[PDB]
Amino acid sequence: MCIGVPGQIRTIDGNQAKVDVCGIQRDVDLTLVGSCDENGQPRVGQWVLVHVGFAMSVINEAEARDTLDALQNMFDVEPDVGALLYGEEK
Repeated sequence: MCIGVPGQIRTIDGNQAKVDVCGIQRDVDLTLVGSCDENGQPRVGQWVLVHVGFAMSVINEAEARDTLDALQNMFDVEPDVGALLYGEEK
């Protein structure tokens, strides 16, 4: 149900987008950031903090990567990371 993880805006459909949360795409509402950049460029390839099904903040690749490295640290230390990643518990 809940979510609070970085991902890449890997595809866009309208106000909704299909953010790859580093393993599978989730439908995410972009109202808080807009589906396009200020210059009208579609946000495809940009990164975003997904929280409760909304774009909490749009972020750069480096910010997402740093956040993911911190976030995974609690469980990447064990093979449980693989059981999660290749499982259906998410």
